[PDB]
Amino acid sequence: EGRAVLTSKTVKDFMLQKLNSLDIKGNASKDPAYARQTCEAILSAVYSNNKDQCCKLLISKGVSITPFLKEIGEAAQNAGLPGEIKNGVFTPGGAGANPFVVPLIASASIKYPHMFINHNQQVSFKAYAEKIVMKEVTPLFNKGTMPTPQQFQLTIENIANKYLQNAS
Repeated sequence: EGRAVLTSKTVKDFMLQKLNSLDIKGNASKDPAYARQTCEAILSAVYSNNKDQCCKLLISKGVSITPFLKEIGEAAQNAGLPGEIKNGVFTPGGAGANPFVVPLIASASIKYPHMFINHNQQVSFKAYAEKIVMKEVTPLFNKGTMPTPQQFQLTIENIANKYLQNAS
């Protein structure tokens, strides 16, 4: 939106405008690498968010997310983003912190010092930021055989949620 208050989703709003004006697909249209590197890394973001979200509470139980990472690596293998594997475990190739949210959040970290001041706010900012791109990134998952962010996130979350509970 546009206003001298931008409250109720401020960055989220500017992040939303960026999200739309970032034209994740538009870049995928001009950049056949962008379309492919940010098509697997988006779901690799959920993959990592899964290892971030699941491991977050898991580091509290003293569990082992590696076996869970093995599961998101499945989705990360079946989704089309492979490239790493170890003791009976696999890791997705382009697995980072969301190539769409990185600069999206980088701009908002540069733009919104106030909202990004807290060490956990810019980290949480990218969490709902990888959720909006799913409205812009989903179309890159239309060409080929890629899973949707929500279909893949749930299947991933399903392993985060599986390791999430575990007696607790």
